Amino acid sequence: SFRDNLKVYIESPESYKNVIYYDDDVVLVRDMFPKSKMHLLLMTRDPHLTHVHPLEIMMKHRSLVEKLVSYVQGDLSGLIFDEARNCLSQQLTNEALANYIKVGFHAGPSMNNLHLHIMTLDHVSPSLKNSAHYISFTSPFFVKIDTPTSNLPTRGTLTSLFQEDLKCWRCGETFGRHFTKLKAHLQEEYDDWLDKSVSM
Amino acid sequence: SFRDNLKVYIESPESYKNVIYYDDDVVLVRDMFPKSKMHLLLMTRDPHLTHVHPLEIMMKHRSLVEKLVSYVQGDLSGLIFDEARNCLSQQLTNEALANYIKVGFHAGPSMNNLHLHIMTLDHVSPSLKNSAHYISFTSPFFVKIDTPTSNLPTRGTLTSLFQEDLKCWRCGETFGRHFTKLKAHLQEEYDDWLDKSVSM
DNA sequence: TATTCCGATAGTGA
DNA sequence: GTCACTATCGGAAT
Ligand SMILES: Nc1ncnc2c1ncn2[C@@H]1O[C@H](COP(=O)(O)O)[C@@H](O)[C@H]1O
Ligand SMILES: Nc1ncnc2c1ncn2[C@@H]1O[C@H](COP(=O)(O)O)[C@@H](O)[C@H]1O
Ligand SMILES: [Zn+2]
Ligand SMILES: [Zn+2]
Repeated sequence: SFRDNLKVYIESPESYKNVIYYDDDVVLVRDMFPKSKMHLLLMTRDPHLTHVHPLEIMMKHRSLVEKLVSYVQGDLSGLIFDEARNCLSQQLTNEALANYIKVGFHAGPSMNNLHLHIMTLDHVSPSLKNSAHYISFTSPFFVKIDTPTSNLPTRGTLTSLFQEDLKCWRCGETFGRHFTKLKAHLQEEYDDWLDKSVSM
Repeated sequence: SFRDNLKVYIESPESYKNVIYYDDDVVLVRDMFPKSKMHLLLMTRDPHLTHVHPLEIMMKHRSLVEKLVSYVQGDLSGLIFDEARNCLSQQLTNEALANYIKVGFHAGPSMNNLHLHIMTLDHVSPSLKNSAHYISFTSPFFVKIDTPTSNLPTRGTLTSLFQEDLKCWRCGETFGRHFTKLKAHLQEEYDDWLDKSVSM
């Protein structure tokens, strides 16, 4: 099944150059179809937990959540900042980058092996090809890792979000269902953010 | 306006080689985007009648209707059969062709100058590019020239027809909204008809 | 709400 | 229910 395509990274991280970190517990791998300039996946290698649904993870596996957050803010932090600098610009400080990075689960994953998204906010990428892509990362469908449990969406209830009009995450401008126009606007927004950030 | 594009044929038939007949009253011209192997347009040159709606023509201009039918079945008959033989096969008799030709108006024309369609039944043509094309010629939207007045459709009421599933005019097989599949089938139907027609 | 291919659908400009 | 261009939307296979 295509839904098992990510399992090779937790079973054999030794075989993939795009696995930029691995140990006995987790694997950090570049997303093969990045939806932002930087887009990484942090996966548990635990044979049970990998097949637990992300909402269940958030709800009842707080130890794992804390452990993943600890990797991101600790031992993997330098690595992620370098990836970000390489994908965006060397001129961006850790401070600026930290405010331009989001971390979370999809409420309804396509791939069956639990994977935490770690990505920049730009959504400027050739692999961002349709409205559903964009909305899945910029709506409640993207469940940020620090979402309080009481504020989690219910499994299977977010279907309707994908039919809504497109809105820029940064400035709020709307684009109806004109994905191509959103795309061009996202590029401008990035150029703007970049210019303002280095110039700080 | 694009809707006046046919007026050049009745104003200056002398300037167009695809005007295969003209006199003071009418012009017979090849359709620039034929929706069947043979597709011709018979147009009145009368400055008033040209802008009368075809349903009004059918209803209240029986003299013009009779005159057009007289052209088709008389002075233009040999010409039309030669056009058909050239577009289909030299091996087809007038008798076979007469049963493979339809003559009528669109109930809701796009072009403003009254034009009677004269075309073969095949609907095998590169210019047949969408479902609306096919449906407009194979449903009550196509108002055959011998339709009794009491059986005419009402002006502006047939919009819903274009949303219906596709059905082969010859054998009845349905194709949902799969136009490409209908197209391939129409090709087969023609090959079948041709084979059966010349074979006797 | 995996990707990719293909085709149907929809708005536009002329 | 002009044509032609572009882009969105929709299923199917993988
Ligand atoms: N073979 C692959 N290698 C790496 N990442 C992939 C592969 N196939 C799909 N992906 C990514 O995996 C992610 C699936 O996330 P989700 O929608 O939460 O299941 C998407 O961001 C895809 O771009
Ligand atoms: N410039 C043109 N010359 C000849 N026929 C044309 C031209 N433009 C459009 N047509 C045809 O005119 C017909 C219009 O028919 P209707 O839909 O009844 O208005 C269609 O069959 C078109 O293919
Ligand atoms: Zn914006
Ligand atoms: Zn058939």
